Amino acid sequence: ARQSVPVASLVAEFLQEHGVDRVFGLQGGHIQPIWDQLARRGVRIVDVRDEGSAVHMAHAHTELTGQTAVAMVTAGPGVTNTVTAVANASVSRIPLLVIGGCPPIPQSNMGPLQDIPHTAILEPITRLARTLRSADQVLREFDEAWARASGDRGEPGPVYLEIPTDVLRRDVPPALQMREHLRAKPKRRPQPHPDDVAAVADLIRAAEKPAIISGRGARTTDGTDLVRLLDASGAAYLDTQESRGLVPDSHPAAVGSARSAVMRDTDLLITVGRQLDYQLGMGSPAVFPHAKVVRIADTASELIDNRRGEVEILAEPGAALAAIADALKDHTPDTSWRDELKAKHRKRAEDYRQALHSTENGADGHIHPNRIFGALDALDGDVLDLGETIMIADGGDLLSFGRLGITKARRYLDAGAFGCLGVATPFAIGAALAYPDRPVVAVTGDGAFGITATEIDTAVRHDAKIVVIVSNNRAWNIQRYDQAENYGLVVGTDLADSDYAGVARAFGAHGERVTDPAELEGAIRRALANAPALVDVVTTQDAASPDSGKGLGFVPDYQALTPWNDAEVARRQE
Amino acid sequence: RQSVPVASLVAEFLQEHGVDRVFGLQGGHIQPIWDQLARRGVRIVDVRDEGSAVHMAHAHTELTGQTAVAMVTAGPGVTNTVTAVANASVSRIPLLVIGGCPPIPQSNMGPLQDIPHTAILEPITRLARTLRSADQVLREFDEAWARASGDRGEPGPVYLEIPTDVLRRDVPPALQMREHLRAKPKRRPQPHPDDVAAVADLIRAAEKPAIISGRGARTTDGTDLVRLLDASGAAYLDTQESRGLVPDSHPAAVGSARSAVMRDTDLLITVGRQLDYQLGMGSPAVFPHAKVVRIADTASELIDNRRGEVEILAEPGAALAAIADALKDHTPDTSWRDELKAKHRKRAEDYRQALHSTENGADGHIHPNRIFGALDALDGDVLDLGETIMIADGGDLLSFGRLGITKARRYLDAGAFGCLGVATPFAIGAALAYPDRPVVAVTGDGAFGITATEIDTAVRHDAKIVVIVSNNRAWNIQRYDQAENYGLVVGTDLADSDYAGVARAFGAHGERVTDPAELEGAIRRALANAPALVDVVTTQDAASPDSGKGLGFVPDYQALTPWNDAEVARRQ
Amino acid sequence: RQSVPVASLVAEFLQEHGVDRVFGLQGGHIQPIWDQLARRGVRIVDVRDEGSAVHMAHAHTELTGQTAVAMVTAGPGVTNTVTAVANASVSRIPLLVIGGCPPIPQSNMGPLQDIPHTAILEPITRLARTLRSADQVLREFDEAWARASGDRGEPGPVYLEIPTDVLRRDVPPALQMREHLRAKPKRRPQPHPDDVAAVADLIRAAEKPAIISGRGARTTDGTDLVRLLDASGAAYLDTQESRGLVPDSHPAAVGSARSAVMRDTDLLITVGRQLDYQLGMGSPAVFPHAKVVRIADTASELIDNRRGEVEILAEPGAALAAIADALKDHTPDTSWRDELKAKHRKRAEDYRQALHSTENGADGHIHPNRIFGALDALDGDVLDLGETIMIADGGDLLSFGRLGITKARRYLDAGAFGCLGVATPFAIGAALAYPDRPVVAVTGDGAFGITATEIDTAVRHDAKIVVIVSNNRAWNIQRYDQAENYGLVVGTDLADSDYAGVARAFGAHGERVTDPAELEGAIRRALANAPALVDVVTTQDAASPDSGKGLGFVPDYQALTPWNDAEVARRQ
Ligand SMILES: CC(C)(O)C(=O)SCCNC(=O)CCNC(=O)[C@H](O)C(C)(C)COP(=O)(O)OP(=O)(O)OC[C@H]1O[C@@H](n2cnc3c(N)ncnc32)[C@H](O)[C@@H]1OP(=O)(O)O
Ligand SMILES: CC(C)(O)C(=O)SCCNC(=O)CCNC(=O)[C@H](O)C(C)(C)COP(=O)(O)OP(=O)(O)OC[C@H]1O[C@@H](n2cnc3c(N)ncnc32)[C@H](O)[C@@H]1OP(=O)(O)O
Ligand SMILES: CC(C)(O)C(=O)SCCNC(=O)CCNC(=O)[C@H](O)C(C)(C)COP(=O)(O)OP(=O)(O)OC[C@H]1O[C@@H](n2cnc3c(N)ncnc32)[C@H](O)[C@@H]1OP(=O)(O)O
Ligand SMILES: Cc1ncc(Cc2csc(CCOP(=O)(O)OP(=O)(O)O)c2C)c(N)n1
Ligand SMILES: Cc1ncc(Cc2csc(CCOP(=O)(O)OP(=O)(O)O)c2C)c(N)n1
Ligand SMILES: Cc1ncc(Cc2csc(CCOP(=O)(O)OP(=O)(O)O)c2C)c(N)n1
Ligand SMILES: [Mg+2]
Ligand SMILES: [Mg+2]
Ligand SMILES: [Mg+2]
Ligand SMILES: [Mg+2]
Ligand SMILES: [Mg+2]
Repeated sequence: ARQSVPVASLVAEFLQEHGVDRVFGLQGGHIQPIWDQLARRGVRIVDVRDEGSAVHMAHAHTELTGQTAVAMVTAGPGVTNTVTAVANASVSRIPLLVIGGCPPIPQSNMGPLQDIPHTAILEPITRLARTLRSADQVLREFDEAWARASGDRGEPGPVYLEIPTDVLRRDVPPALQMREHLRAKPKRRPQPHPDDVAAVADLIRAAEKPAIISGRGARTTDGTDLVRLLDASGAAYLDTQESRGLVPDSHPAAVGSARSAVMRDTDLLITVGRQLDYQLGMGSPAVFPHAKVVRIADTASELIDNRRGEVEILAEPGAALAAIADALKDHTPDTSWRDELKAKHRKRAEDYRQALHSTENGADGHIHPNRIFGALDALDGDVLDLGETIMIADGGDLLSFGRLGITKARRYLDAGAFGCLGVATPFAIGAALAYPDRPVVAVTGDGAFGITATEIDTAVRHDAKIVVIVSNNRAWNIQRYDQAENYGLVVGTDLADSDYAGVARAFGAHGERVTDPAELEGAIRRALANAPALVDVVTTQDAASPDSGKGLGFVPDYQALTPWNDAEVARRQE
Repeated sequence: RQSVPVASLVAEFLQEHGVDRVFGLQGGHIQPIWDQLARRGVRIVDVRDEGSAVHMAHAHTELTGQTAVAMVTAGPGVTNTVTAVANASVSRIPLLVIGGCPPIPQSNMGPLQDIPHTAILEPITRLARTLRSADQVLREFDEAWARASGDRGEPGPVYLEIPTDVLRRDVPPALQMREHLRAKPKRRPQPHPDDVAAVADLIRAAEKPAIISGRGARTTDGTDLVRLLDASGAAYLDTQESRGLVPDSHPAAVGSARSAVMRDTDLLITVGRQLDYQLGMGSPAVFPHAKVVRIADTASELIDNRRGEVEILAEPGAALAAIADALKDHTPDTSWRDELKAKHRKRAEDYRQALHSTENGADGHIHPNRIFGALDALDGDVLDLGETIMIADGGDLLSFGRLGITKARRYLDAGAFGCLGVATPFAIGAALAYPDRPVVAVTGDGAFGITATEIDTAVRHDAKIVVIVSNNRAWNIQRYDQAENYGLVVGTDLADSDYAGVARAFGAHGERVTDPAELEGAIRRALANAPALVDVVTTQDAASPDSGKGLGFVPDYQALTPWNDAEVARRQ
Repeated sequence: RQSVPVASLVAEFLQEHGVDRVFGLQGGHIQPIWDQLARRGVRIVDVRDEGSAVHMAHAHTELTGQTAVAMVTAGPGVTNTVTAVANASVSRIPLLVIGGCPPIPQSNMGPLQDIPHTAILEPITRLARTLRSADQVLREFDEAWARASGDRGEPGPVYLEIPTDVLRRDVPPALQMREHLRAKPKRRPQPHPDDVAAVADLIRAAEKPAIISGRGARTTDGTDLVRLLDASGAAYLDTQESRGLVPDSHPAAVGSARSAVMRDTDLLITVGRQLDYQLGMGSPAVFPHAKVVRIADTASELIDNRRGEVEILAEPGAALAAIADALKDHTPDTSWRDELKAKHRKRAEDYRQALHSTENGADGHIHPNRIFGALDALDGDVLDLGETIMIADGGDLLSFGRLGITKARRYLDAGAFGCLGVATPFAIGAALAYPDRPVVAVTGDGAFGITATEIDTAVRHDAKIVVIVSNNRAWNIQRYDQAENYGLVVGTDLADSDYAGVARAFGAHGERVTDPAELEGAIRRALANAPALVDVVTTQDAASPDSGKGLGFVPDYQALTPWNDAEVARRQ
């Protein structure tokens, strides 16, 4: 038998009933009424140093667990501190709820403390951004916003709700507190149409070099239906930064070191929960010169962008993949192309991984960042199980080296399609609190690190067992290198030889500096035994990542990378 | 003139408009402009977080009156500015943010960092545009610069972004017009004599006139304001945004009598000041006896919440001088002002003296007021507070700072927006603007963690700042609201962090203080070795004035409980 | 493929996507596209007011299921569409508006008609963009077309504009991709069997199940809906947007029992229908006994106001069929449905009979119900109402129309938006879509004055419409609220205008009727001579159902007084 209670109590209850067991945030007066109620219900409060980091932690939680996560921030600068992290979640299509404080209704437009247009600022990068002015309707609005965060009436992504403090304190009569709005809801499961399933299976049977490229929507599955389709199709398989870990490394389809060869030669590109954005050359005929196109997703955000499918399936991707696998029951696939790529991939990836253990110092006498990945690979099955480890990468050159150097991980997170520097520490904290049994390892550039370094404090106060490894090359180095190479003028891209280990120790974390690459395995072993911990690696400026070599820093007219841009320029003059 | 890329013409526009430094953080989308600024000899002050670059621009413009410039790359570079842009918008500070953005051919296709920057910033800018016509970029820059001053709006931040393909396009020489490149003077609208006369009539009829200053008054040197105070007999209050205009010894300057002035004035004259929550919305509940007059060069300081019986829209100096002239032959009645001044002398002097001996709290740690006591004791020894730029930031620390900082050439703080983390970026902007003297920033530990890594910026660019941290291991004004009013403290504690160690890790001088008697020495050594941080282990057992008045509770009608109580009584 | 201008490629995209007509009003900014459509043989239906062109597109898409297209020039051409765009957005109707806009070089310089079209339309469109990259225009068109269907949003209007310099730019052939030119099928997401089973379980447990249809059900042919009604024993209500799916004689069809069904159902099943104000917000105050199930192909008809114990997101036909199949072996309990059906037969038959003899009001003029009586009497004589598209518009006239129009192949009206003036533009779109039969639009005089000049469009394009005007010299539902509830009638009277004369002035057949016995003859002659208008001099002494229920008062919680009273009781 419900009673009359304040909006603030109902909001705390809505969240807990929807399966929220933690709220990331930073306290202010505008949200204290909710903050208090969450604590009294036993919801864990993870309080941070910068509200942006709380939204990064929510992001990591939802991406890893599939549970929509929640950040709570006060009016004015509390909300404006979230915009980068909200934009990043919007770009990556991650369900999350930001609850903001805002001034009481009587003072609207009168210059109360922190009256800025939060909803107008956030509308462009949210699925919903509202001020809730009717106490009796707050539960309803919460439940509808939660559904919109999952993608209802839009596509998956962040939502924003704010409740004027006078409304937070208003009582709601029990008759208006409806169980259907309080209760957790299951995810939607739209199913494929059998005609579209049949049509894709026909394209696969007629293709000689089918390739699957996965993304976000595939990563919401466990990968088993994806594997069933790979087996039934003979397709080669590429993942992206947002879809690592779905297919065993030894699978005959898994050809991660043959990215260019797959895109150049596939006659049937099958996207699974994946945008054809700049990360896949806009799906341009310039980059996929032979490919017919099929798109499978539970959101048209991964069906209609840049290329249209000969067939497009809007359905739960696991169901779609299983249905197509079933339709290929009596198909004997032609695997010769996939198998030739897999034979070459085995050698290229094994040679690359082996060479990580002995990469030479640069001309400045400092460690090559590849040695960090070499050291991690050497510790695998000794003091950590990389196969159970959540790996995070962030920075410029460091991030690009990380994409090749991180091959075994239960899960991978990074700067995202948005190129959001500073996610490493907040992501590692969200990851470690989600999965408390194993250290989380975040490898970051020094530039990226300076943005969220003070969250080391959060890791210590909340006991998040993270290991942060900093590639300390005294520079925004991928940028420094573009300046030097293409302008003959390096200016405002140098940083200093800062003591990041000392910063970590100043906030009560374990910290150590490494200048000798032979010390790396030991330093990372000690960091793992004493997490939360930072290893500050003095790295070379004389090292170009693959992203560096390919003009990422230059921003060409048509494509993110020079080679792809050159192919696009040729395509325009046919 | 020759044919040159948009990127060159932008660098030239800035330098010709008097820009000698740009704050920012490099990315590929803005490198073409970045390069051209460096080749022209414009100083690039590169930061650790783009938000801090916009804070630095803000401090430069507020102190110098010269519109300042931040430059950031596409996507997260622009989104990292939103708090600092909002803070400048709230404070009405002219500044230009130049963002990178993707090339035109890739619009809406998911290129790297294609988010709607202009839609995000439109609500908190005077202008937010994407510049797609190479030949018109110069024009757009000049018009945006005028709008940052308040043209077609009110003073505040503007945002311009140039797709990278447009940055690289040549402009023919005939389209590069001198009138858009050249620096422009500020506007100087003059008062109408009938409005001046009508204000002088109101002053002659008033027994207890009071002047409250703000942003617009602070754009003057104070001399015209002092002339009107002399001619009117008015009491004088400033606000956080208008400190240092009137000598402390002036018979009108009654800074410890804020409540008595608002309760009893029969003529409130606002000078370039909003009647926002900082002045009780100008409500009759807070000014129960006051007729109202408003003077400003922007209706943002004329129409908000209370209307003037007279409103003057003019350059405020000219308006103040004209009213002073019109009070030729008036003998002002100063008895109320003088009675407040006598009480003020006692109250302010006893308060400042007590700063040198404030007891430790019950937890055995330093009362933050001892930091202001130590700074007062060093005045005329190792620093001239009268020439010093002082910055305050935090919760309880900020409220204590408002009373403890009484001599400063200039004062900056969290602003009407309550923007925590401004201390370090403001101190850097201030120090590079005025390189002759250390700048002193006093901050809460909570606020400091937001922008602490900008200590690195201060060291790399040799900004002579001294940061003093009130390290009370807490968001303490919030922790205190929780404990007092909910009996539940949760998620407002921090730790006993080594902020001296953080500062030393970034190559700054650093010292920790636990004994209040060590403060003078530590501050002396910090001043001699700037950039420097003093980490003061402070008490949680200390309630600021803001704490005692319910700032943390957020009442229905007013920011503070006493004002809210008065508003509830007015409403029935 | 060859190199061709953007303007040609746009014309080709439209024709390939199945567009055989474009509604609009010519201007210089869109002439390049206008010309190319005509050269390709796409019919141009030019109108008197751009709003009407978008109304015509709306009616075309709602009736045919083919996305329709309006094209308007820059500035006032685009701003004239805003009501019709809002109406399509509220009703969730796919349509494309193509606006002109100024060339890129002149952006922000005050060129002719540079207003922010995309900012004005963003809040009421699924997409609103300015297309600045010639090679990407085709792609943008195809993606916008998909978003109009509901992709990345929900069904509704999209807006695209192309600066005139871009319209004139060539696209190389390699960039003209077949996949963007070609027509696309509608999406067909399928139900999950566990959700289908869980709905069938709820139906088996229910004693008084009721199905209420809307937009999404009306995109089907009704056969799957009738299968579920047969298998479930459910009562059936439609709404204005879902008429004609279930034969009137079906044992479930209880259209005169709306209140009894909502009061007593223990299982409300919405089929492609919002629980907006038209269904009492789905409030427990209006459905006090109902569990809720929601079925739709868009969460716009699943999450609003009430959540389902089950929600099915799927093509509604497939969902209905699957649930019918799952009710294999169920014997439904029809006693409640049958008791409503027996009462419905009497009430609806007595009501329809009474339409032929309704008395004149106290002012001696025709009761508008006689118009529906006359149409009923001509059925099977000079027109087949069962094949006729019927349109209603106005205040009291619209409410009388909801009861008086019982046979129509299809029905359109003012919509949930209450958009007065749709009658004539809807009738024109309907008539050009279905050229074999006259379309009959019944309208208030108030509503008609908004779009009356589109009679000219009907004549110039030979749309066989018959417009019947309820000429009560008033905005009468409003005049009646004023008189009853304020004792002051002011600014709601119109005059005894000659609407027949207006119609004849634009070359249409026209007749005025003052004697109710003349209605059958006048409507016969109008049908034989379409396009035609019948101007009926109607009473002000006639309260519609909407009038009696306080629609005009706007209560706090619900659109109607009785529902509002029930909501107030629920709230205490
Ligand atoms: C513009 C600026 C600088 O101001 C910014 O803001 S940048 C923002 C921060 N940076 C980012 O967010 C990065 C954005 N860029 C990208 O995400 C990528 O450049 C891309 C998605 C556009 C392209 O990535 P790739 O498709 O090239 O994928 P990678 O995983 O990086 O693969 C690189 C190469 O290594 C190869 N490879 C991968 N795993 C390997 C393995 N295990 N062993 C050996 N080789 C391996 C791979 O095949 C490929 O070689 P190739 O076939 O093209 O020759
Ligand atoms: C809501 C939350 C907590 O989540 C937030 O986000 S808060 C954001 C962070 N904080 C802020 O941004 C501050 C916001 N508040 C304010 O700016 C102020 O509370 C106020 C402007 C609204 C009110 O300030 P006052 O008018 O009280 O001004 P102060 O300079 O603080 O003076 C306080 C008292 O000390 C007095 N005083 C000033 N200088 C003195 C002196 N030198 N010696 C002695 N007394 C002195 C002054 O007269 C007054 O006493 P009284 O007259 O009312 O009795
Ligand atoms: C693009 C499209 C078609 O789709 C649209 O939407 S157009 C929208 C509807 N039309 C408009 O709103 C008109 C917009 N255009 C204009 O306003 C004008 O074209 C203009 C302002 C841009 C240019 O006007 P002018 O400066 O040429 O001024 P007018 O008063 O029209 O003068 C025309 C000529 O007559 C002359 N003139 C004026 N008064 C006269 C007099 N009394 N006797 C003799 N000659 C006279 C005048 O000097 C001038 O000749 P000249 O010196 O250029 O040779
Ligand atoms: C918030 C923001 N501002 C700028 C940029 C632009 C950028 C992308 S990569 C990069 C250099 C990163 O340096 P780091 O030290 O982390 O890595 P390394 O190259 O190994 O030295 C910058 C400045 C982005 N994406 N985000
Ligand atoms: C970005 C932002 N997030 C939250 C808040 C809300 C707030 C206002 S005051 C306060 C406490 C500040 O603690 P600090 O340690 O600096 O000061 P002290 O009381 O002396 O211990 C908070 C959290 C604001 N204004 N801005
Ligand atoms: C564009 C617009 N402006 C006002 C209104 C408000 C309204 C709703 S009903 C009504 C009266 C309609 O008078 P009409 O003469 O057509 O009907 P009748 O009652 O039979 O005499 C008005 C003015 C609406 N909905 N739309
Ligand atoms: Mg930030
Ligand atoms: Mg939005
Ligand atoms: Mg670096
Ligand atoms: Mg503190
Ligand atoms: Mg009427």
